[PDB]
Amino acid sequence: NNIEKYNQACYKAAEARKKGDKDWEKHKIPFIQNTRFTSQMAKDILAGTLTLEDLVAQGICEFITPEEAENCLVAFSIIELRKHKHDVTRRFTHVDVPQAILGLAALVSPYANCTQPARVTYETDMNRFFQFYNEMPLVKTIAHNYVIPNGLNTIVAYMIYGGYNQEDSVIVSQSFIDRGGFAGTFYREEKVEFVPVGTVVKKGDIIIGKSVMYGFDEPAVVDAVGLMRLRYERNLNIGDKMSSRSGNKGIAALALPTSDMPFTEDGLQPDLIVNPHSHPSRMTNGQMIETTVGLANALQGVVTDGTAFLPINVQLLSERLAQEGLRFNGCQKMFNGQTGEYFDAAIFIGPTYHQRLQKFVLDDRYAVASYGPTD
Amino acid sequence: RPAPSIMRRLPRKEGRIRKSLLGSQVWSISRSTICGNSDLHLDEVGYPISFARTLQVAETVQHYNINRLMPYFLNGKRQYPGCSRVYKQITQSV
Amino acid sequence: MEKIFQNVEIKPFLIDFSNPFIKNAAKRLFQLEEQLPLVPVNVVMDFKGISRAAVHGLSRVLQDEIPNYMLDIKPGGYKIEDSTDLFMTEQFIRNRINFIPIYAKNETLVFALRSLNNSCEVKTIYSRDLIQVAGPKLKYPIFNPTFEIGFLQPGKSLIIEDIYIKKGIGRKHAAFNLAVKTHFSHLDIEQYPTDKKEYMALSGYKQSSMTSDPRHHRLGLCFPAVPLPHINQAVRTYLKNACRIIIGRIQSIQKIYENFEEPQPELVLFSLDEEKTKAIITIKDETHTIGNLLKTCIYEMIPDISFVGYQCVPHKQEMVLTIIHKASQEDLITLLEKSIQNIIQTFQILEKNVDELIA
Amino acid sequence: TASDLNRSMEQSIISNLLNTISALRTVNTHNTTNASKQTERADMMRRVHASYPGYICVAQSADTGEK
Amino acid sequence: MLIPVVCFTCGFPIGTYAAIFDKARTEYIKTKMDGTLPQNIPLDASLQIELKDLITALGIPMRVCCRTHLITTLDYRKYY
Amino acid sequence: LPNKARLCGLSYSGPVNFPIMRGSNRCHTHHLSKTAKKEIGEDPNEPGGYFIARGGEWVVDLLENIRFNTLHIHYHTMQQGNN
Amino acid sequence: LENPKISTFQMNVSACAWYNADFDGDQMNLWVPWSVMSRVEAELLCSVRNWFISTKSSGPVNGQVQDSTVGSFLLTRTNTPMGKNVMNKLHAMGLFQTTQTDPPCFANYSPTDLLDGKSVVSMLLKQTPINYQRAPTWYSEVYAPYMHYNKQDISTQIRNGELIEGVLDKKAVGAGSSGGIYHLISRRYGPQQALKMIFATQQLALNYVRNAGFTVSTADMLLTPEAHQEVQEIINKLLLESEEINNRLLHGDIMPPIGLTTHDFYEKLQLNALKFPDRILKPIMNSINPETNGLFQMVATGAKGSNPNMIHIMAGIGQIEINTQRIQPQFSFGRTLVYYPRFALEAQAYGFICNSYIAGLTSPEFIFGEMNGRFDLINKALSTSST
Ligand SMILES: [Mg+2]
Ligand SMILES: [Zn+2]
Repeated sequence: NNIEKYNQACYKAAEARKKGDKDWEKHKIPFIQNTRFTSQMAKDILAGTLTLEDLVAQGICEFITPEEAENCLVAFSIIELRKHKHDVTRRFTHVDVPQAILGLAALVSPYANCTQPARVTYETDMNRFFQFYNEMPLVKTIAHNYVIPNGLNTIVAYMIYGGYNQEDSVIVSQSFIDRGGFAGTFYREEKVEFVPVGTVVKKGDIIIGKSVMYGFDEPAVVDAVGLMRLRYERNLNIGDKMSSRSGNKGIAALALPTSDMPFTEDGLQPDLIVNPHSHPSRMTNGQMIETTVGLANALQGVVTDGTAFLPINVQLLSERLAQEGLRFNGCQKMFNGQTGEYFDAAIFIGPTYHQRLQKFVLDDRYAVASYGPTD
Repeated sequence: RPAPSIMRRLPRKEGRIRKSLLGSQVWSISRSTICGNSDLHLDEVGYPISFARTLQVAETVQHYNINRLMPYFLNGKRQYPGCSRVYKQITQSV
Repeated sequence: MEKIFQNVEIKPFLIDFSNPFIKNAAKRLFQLEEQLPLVPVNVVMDFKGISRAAVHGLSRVLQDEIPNYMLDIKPGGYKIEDSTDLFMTEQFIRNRINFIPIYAKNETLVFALRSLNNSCEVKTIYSRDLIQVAGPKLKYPIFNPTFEIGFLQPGKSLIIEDIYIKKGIGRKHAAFNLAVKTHFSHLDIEQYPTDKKEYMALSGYKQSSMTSDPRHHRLGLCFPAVPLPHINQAVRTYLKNACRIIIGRIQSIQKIYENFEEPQPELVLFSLDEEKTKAIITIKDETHTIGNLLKTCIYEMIPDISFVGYQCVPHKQEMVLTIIHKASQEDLITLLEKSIQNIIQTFQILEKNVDELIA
Repeated sequence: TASDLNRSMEQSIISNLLNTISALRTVNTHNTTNASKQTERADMMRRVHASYPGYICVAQSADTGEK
Repeated sequence: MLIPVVCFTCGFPIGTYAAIFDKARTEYIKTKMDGTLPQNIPLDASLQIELKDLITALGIPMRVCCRTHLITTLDYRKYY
Repeated sequence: LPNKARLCGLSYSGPVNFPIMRGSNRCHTHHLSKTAKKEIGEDPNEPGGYFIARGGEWVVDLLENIRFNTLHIHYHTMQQGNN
Repeated sequence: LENPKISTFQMNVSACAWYNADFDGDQMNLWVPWSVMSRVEAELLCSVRNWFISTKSSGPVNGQVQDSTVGSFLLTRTNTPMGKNVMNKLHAMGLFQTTQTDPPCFANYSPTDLLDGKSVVSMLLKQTPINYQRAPTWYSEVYAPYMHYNKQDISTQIRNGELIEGVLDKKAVGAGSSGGIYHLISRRYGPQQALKMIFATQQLALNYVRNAGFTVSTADMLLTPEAHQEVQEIINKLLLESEEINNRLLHGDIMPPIGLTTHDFYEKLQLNALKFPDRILKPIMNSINPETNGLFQMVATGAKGSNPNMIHIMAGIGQIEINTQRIQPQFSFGRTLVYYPRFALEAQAYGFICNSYIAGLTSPEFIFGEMNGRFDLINKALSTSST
């Protein structure tokens, strides 16, 4: 800021008050606090010309530790710094980008500030999954410039369909599973401690390794002979757990053929059917905003940015939907795939990024029968 | 640390009394994830076929039982419903 | 006279080569400057004087439950060798090959994929790389040559020797799906303007779904692959075949019905109340197509029916149709037999109407 | 050159991309868990402290790590 | 690892046009960004270019799912 | 090479005139390139930073500790006895 | 489940009340008795029918939840946006085609006849005639000023098994609803009949929703610009009151009562000043349409959510309170966060959020919300551990 000039003019104005000038105000000057960051420099950073080291080299930036933080008054965003540009009551030492208060794991979720992870309550190649198909989210955050996204934009319908999606359950479509959605190979090798490579390793069989017994109960295949690698062709199974970027973990409770899934008057049908009762208490409004934005993004064939703390106006997004040709609220006319009758209410359906959590049903199921090893 | 004691086995949550006598590991039991199913009554549970094949129910052959139990015996382990073992009363062997 | 299938419209999805970028890419990647041998076809059909159940059942059959063909690798076809690429696993390639749409007339065709990469760069293997090892020579392609089967890292290879033509129904496996829904509406019922924001949260129809009984429908289905020279003939066969499938299933139910008075595992009819007669029909592996269709005909044939309904529980893999009526067992069967005949005539009329229009 | 050290060292050591990044960027307070005294009001520290903003991510882990 | 042979949601054969679409999209983005024409334009800016008309030219209908899977899907060849 | 240690189950420990964290200046992978890492047998996108031993990968997490040369005046008393 | 693909235990959602379970990855143990004595004991003694009435509280344990509650309300709803809530004979029959019960006789209804949801619910309830009269969760004095209530919906009355009027709601069919219809069915005909009636009513509700589709949209959480102006005016009024108290403190006009220090009295006074006027509900109800708003219907039927939830989503979060107190300064001697001066009088510095979840919180508001959430989670964990 220019407080030294502000103060100096302040003294001069007061002296004129003692005098008969009566124009003391002319000496007073407005206070000014403004960062030296410039729109041009921001462009250079994206172009790669200007780096942080160069920013620190000039007086634009400097590092502040939690100790030195106690000597700093920071404007939470450029909006606040501008709002108090001429305010002498509140002088800021630094200005920060509001996204800085989140890590990559949190920054993955779009429109995070529109949700509270607080109500999202969570407290209390070996074994590695390789998923064939991954796609960039329609509403990407900044985090996806540094991590390769995993998951798929799955058309999700927020509706009550037979009651198989209650209590955080999900109704997947069998065709979506068959086509390769969330499908991959599960790898597990004996490692320390033969058989032909590519051999069906059934339960209770002998696989000599350098470990003959095999009792996993799920057929495997000899991938290699650190040797004796077994690979499983793992698809999406009833009981597998999927979750949206904003928490919202759900278990696949039912799979339906393409003929039984609901469809819109335009032929669009969902991959997932999420129960609307998941939203109210958990308040993942970011999921709804992502769906609304993604509808327009898909229709226009663009990928927009949904990083948290960026300015958001839901009314304008709905108006964008209306311009694109859909309804203002984004709902469509849907038909019951089983009876072919239209729902009396429009159904909110659109893309929503989903990923499968690495906890598989077949891994933890178990059954035993009245005999076996004993202590 | 290397203190194997007769009396050290009794106390604590992992001791004899609390882990062995009060509570026990058991056979003929299954564990799995749960899911919703609107077509199952309140007092019903949907059981996978493979688990129904692993776990068994013991029936004592008798004059009233024989006809109903014959299909299970004939199916064996080839087609569900079937069976896994039979205990002969004369030979006292399974 | 009074064609149930009144108006049809066939509109293939074509590549617009006026666009410079599409034209440049196609001419460079595949030396392609014209429409592909096989193209998707969107068929919009209008039906009049037919129940919604029949039209939706036809749509369901065309989507799946209609026998279709796919390319599958026989066990042991995927040859595991030293040069085999690690990324191009058998599951991935199997999925890709399975879900390629094909239009095959002869099932005794076998294809092989022998691709080797010697260049330093990564090589992409397209569907044109598939070759016909066995079977009668193909006068016309059965699939487009533009699909990306995969890519081989430099110095790697991929050999698959037994790629035969499998048969099935889309319901059991998605690779056998035949039709893609594109439109479904009832021209009988009026509609609100749904841009007004007073009806924005409604379906748009002016009649509640629980009272409306539409009889004039427009149905739109898209078929993935169809030979460009013979679009019209292919649509005839597809539409005709679905009618045949529905007629066959209904005729099996009719066989069960007529075989009453003789022990039948499926049909279980017993008189209750001395005036009513229940009739439960359980058919394994039947779907909503026949259950919904069978409910509608009986309801139309017996307006004063005590009760009729069905339940295709997803975890039972069977269809149970329940019928209760005030009549003797013999009289009830005659009414039900008559109801079945009405569908068969309706779909027989529908089948002939196809030949009149699609031509 | 002594090789017996390697055994103890690797024993001490043992003692997708989002997962890899989160695991490495994680800051484990194990010394404090040892002082938890059987979780005797130990959770009190899992709270968000006013010093965290800008240094320690303030959003919840969401079961991505340990229970 | 590649654009799916068929749309995951419909089964519509978007895989027929996948390679042509990829090449055409690359050319289209290059033409639009020629105003600057570095070696590599920022990804954020690149993805904001509308591809609706480009996709329509190929023949894919105006289906939300098909276009979603066509544009969003990652190509394992580029990332490597 | 790091993959050989992983694939063969051998520890990546260096000669003691000690496990070497991958991506370290002590490891051979230092200053390597994406094309080379693929040729050697590594994933180009992996940032290293974890120890290879016992056939399984191990990564040491950051550990926080009380500051040093600072007087931490803890008012906490002893619960066992108010001594 | 003879389908080889299914590999999970499956139970009716209404059964989760017994086990306190949710389909979020929870696992359960199952063992089949194989000895005659054990089988007899299991079937005659440990049947879940016995656990219908809680031993702890003597009230019901099971009932309709989520989709079943909403569908019961919709089915029994007297008027729909299309018009009167009626269905033809075909759909009335189709409602009962999965209840696994002896279907009722429709021989007296022509195909063109129109039946209301109350009629079909009564048809189902004649198996277990009960008497019941109570106000539903739908009718709330909180909403009465700002919305129109149909006379036939405000009061629920079941007479000898016939639903004379009103809407079945969480108050009537909800899980754990003492005096609900299932409670009376169990008390008069046995716990086993109660479970069967729960299943049948759930099937009716789901079958109805099969046609009267139900959804929640993003536009259901959007305030009309006039409502946004009203909310901003209310927030500004609260801030003005807070600033008046701040001026009082500045001039030293704050006189604490006996027993409270000036600081505690000031904190209590500011906390009371910063509280939503209960008129904040007016702009919310003005913008939303009760007949077709999914979120509002879910909240009002008791199926899920609460009024504070809607207020936070649409109007504004308000004052964050931890241990019934504002954000005590902990960043530094006087500071609460790095973004505020040492001795700040503004309410924004002590945990007042003027934004709404739909509007999007700023960084400090987000930090305060997360502080509150972490507090809640910590309390839950410590409570269970101590118990
Ligand atoms: Mg749970
Ligand atoms: Zn599609």
